[PDB]
Amino acid sequence: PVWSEPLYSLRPEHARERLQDDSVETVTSIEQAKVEEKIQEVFSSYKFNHLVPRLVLQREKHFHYLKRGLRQLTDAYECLDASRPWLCYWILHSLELLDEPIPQIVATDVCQFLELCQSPEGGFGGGPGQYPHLAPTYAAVNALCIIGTEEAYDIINREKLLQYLYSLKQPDGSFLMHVGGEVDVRSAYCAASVASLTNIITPDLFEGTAEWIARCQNWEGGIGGVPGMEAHGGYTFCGLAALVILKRERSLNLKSLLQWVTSRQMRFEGGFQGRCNKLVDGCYSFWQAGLLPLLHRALHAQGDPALSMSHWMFHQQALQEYILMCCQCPAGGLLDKPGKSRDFYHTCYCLSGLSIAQHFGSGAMLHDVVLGVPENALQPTHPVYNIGPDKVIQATTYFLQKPVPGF
Amino acid sequence: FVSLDSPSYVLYRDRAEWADIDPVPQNDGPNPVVQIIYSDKFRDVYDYFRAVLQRDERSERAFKLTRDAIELNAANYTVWHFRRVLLKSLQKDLHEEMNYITAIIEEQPKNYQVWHHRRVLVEWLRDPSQELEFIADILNQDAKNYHAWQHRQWVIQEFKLWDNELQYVDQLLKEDVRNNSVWNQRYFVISNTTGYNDRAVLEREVQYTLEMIKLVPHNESAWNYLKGILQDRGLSKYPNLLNQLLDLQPSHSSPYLIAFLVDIYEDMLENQCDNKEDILNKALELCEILAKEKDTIRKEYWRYIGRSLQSKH
Ligand SMILES: N#Cc1ccc2cc1Oc1ccc3cccc(c3c1)N1CC[C@@H](NCc3cncn3C2)C1=O
Ligand SMILES: CC(C)=CCC/C(C)=C/CC/C(C)=C/COP(=O)(O)OP(=O)(O)O
Ligand SMILES: OC[C@H]1O[C@@](CO)(O[C@H]2O[C@H](CO)[C@@H](O)[C@H](O)[C@H]2O)[C@@H](O)[C@@H]1O
Ligand SMILES: [Zn+2]
Repeated sequence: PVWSEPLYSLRPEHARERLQDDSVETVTSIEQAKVEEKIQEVFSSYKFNHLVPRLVLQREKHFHYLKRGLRQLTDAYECLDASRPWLCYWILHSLELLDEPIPQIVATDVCQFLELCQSPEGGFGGGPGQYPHLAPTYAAVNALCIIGTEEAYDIINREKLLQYLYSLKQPDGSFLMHVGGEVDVRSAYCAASVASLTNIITPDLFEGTAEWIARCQNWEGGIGGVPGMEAHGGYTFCGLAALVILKRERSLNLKSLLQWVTSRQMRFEGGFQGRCNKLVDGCYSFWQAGLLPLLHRALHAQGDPALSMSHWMFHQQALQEYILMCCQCPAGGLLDKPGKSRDFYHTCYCLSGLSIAQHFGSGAMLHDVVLGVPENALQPTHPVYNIGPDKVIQATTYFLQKPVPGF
Repeated sequence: FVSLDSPSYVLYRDRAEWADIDPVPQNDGPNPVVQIIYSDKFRDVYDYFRAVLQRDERSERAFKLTRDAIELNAANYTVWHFRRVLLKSLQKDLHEEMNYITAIIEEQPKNYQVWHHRRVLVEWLRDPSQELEFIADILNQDAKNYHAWQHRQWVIQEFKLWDNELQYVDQLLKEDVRNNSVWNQRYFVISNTTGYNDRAVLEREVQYTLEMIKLVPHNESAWNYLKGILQDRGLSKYPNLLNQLLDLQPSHSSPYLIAFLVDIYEDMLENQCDNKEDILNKALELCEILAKEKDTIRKEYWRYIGRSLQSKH
């Protein structure tokens, strides 16, 4: 019947996926077991013996939460006073995924605000008058591209942006996050993302970058913040997405990376963890799961004859079940895991990940798997930039009509 | 002098020693978005921070002001940068600053700015004498803090402090053998000291790891480390490992062991092994077992491996 939809997480055999601590308890197993116990309770609340109602994405609640945050916030957000362009991006992208229109007035206001965040030396800062930083720069550019109007596009001072990127480029191929700032793979991705979107890439800008990123891939197969460090979904997404932009994915061992990321999906929870032996978290629905469409594209480019033509290489259904059943705040907004409070960051990435899990696309092949009521279907998102594919094409097309600053 | 929560704290707009400079309000535009309704104390400090920054005032009062700005928002990298400019201009005692950053990190260990500030200080002083102990204290509170481990690797590598890190690794693995950050540090230490080409070292590591696996069969980190130290040369280059794992299958089985067997067969087929057909059949049977029963969450991956194997052999 159409009113009942069996769930992977509710199958009787699913109970066998519970943690086996081998009777050896450590802080790690204890914490993992606590999360699993809570998740099982949640899973069970969606099952009524043989009756399993379709899962529902609470669109309207999320919309109202997002709409409100786009204008004002309590002092509880003072901790994000240096990341306001991020708030703009997370909220606009969530609304975009939910196919919620952005009023022209709101759009122009966002544009004006981001213009105030733009530094005369190039790039964007966390707020008006703050020094530029690659993180909010990445967010500001993505936000402007989501709006996608000529007004939004023209706010970006491309000449200064390129000069700014140059001012952060290190001889070993890496980038500083900001002047006198720290270095890790996030910088390479932030730089590659904004430079490719705005068409300001020069032949020497990323010289050595691909090699530096490859040095960040470690024995685990994933990528760490810097060479030598532990593999993490966040840095792995940044590293591979940056390489895809640079068309240098082959610099990595794609086999060990693929096996590593697929191993990051939790057999019981269905969601993804950020690194081996740590906890499941809704935001990794994007950082980790987003690596599969990137890997698919990379392998497809090499002519891999074994690639699927209908599914990503992760459990699409299980991820949707984790997000829909465990990551939605009843009052609107999404989150890390049951018991955590909602925030715009998790709302953005949980939704971004849900969209990736619902939509497969390779070549002319398109295969959707929308769990629950059909209204759950979200707008697609680009795996590299994490903004609508339509937004990427429109922005790149617009900027490609402009010359690279100073050539 | 006085902290933001101290009973005698006075807003900067009320301080006589600050009356000579006008505060600079933050301009969010006529129709603000993502507008944070700051507390009176928060806005007060930042209105003056903006004034000193805009004035590029390298002063002691400006220096003390950054401390308050930091307490209000330790993630404000602009304040941190300006504070470092002041440390330089005012020729401040860096050891005193180290004591400051030590307390700051203890309070907010999951923050990029605080760890970078500490690294800059250590670089300026060329003094790593307090690092390993300080980091150890942070890790004693959260054994997986990413910034802490990253800072540790930098210090060790930059100042060549490799001598006692393997002992440190062994102690933490004893406390929690599932701590993936520690297995990572283990690889970091060995690869940068003796390396893994020394067969005596590799044997020691394989034996150590196999022992940890027998103790905790379902701990993924040990399995991942085992594959990690053998993958570059090729899993099929270690014939005895296959036999040993094969004997454990009936008992200490698990998706990790089964998956490891597939990884071995994969490499074997890649190296023109004998009984190609037999190996391929074994590998395909295991891929099916993993996809259908033992590791269903990764069914798509295992189906892909099955198809890849057939396309190649
Ligand atoms: N850069 C970075 C980074 C470092 C650590 C995490 C996630 C990260 O991804 C991002 C990306 C951009 C961000 C911009 C402003 C604040 C952020 C960001 C986190 N933080 C810090 C506290 C936090 N929360 C932490 C958190 C929540 N879920 C996973 N994490 C780990 C959270 O939103
Ligand atoms: C563009 C951009 C800025 C991307 C950021 C990507 C990203 C998510 C990086 C995470 C890095 C990190 C230090 C994780 C540890 O935090 P943790 O210990 O709190 O989390 P954990 O327990 O899940 O590992
Ligand atoms: O996933 C292993 C894979 O990563 C590379 C880099 O692309 O090397 C990493 O892992 C090695 C251990 O397997 C380390 O020696 C090296 O330092 C680290 O960068 C590839 O060479 C390897 O196949
Ligand atoms: Zn999260």
